[PDB]
Amino acid sequence: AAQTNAPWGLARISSTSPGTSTYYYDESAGQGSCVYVIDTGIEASHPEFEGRAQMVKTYYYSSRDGNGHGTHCAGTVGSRTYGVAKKTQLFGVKVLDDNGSGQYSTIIAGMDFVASDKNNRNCPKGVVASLSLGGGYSSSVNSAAARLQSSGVMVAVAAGNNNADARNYSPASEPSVCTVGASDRYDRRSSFSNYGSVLDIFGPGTSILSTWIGGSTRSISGTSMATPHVAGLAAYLMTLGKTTAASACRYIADTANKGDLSNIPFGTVNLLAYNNYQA
Ligand SMILES: [Ca+2]
Repeated sequence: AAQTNAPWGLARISSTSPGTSTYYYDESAGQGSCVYVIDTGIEASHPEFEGRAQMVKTYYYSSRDGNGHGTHCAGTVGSRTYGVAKKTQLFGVKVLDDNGSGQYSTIIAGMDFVASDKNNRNCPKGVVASLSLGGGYSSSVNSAAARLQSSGVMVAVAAGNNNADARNYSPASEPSVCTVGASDRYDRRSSFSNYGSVLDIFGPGTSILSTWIGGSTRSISGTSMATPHVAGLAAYLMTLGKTTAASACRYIADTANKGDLSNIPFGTVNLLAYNNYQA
């Protein structure tokens, strides 16, 4: 299935080269998979979600996304126009307030929530969680991400936007989850993207068009934007069978475009998420 004039990041994920604008993907499109977006929430009413999104948890006075960030990330995972996995089910977990902030204790509670909550959902092809958030190193935050992964969820987390080694950030520094750096449309490491040994993969992160609150759309940049490309990719590959929650990060690394990114520091993987779809 070809989507013409797709956002550059979608086109990139199904291409052996930069500079194209059509996204190619198997029509199964993540059907039967689920992706949790642990963030500021998701505007489920957005026409782009087609009824496939819903809020399942909040730690605040509302489950509404009053920020937009969570809605944008969810759109990159699974919206009809802006999403990687256009038929996945999206579950919003609001651990961040409308200012985009959240206490680590609330974020941890949200991760443990997902590990249990998946047992209340129908996800026969598998379960993914996208965590476009982070802060300074915390063993407790890392451990929560590790538990979520251990429980049978493909956990994708943002490397961070500090142009620094991600070893000093959490959950980025957790070895057992999939830590995602950001690239731009010219295959350069995004200027803000963290790097380091803890990174597992890069995805499109600069100038990413997706859904926004109030039924709108906008382009923003961050490792927050790269992460949902990888989460959506995992969901897509899981419905194809190709991989499982426990092996998806390795599989994505195995099958990535290799050595094609510029300004990757010595010691950081040079791997760009790729669906290996042959139309
Ligand atoms: Ca790792």
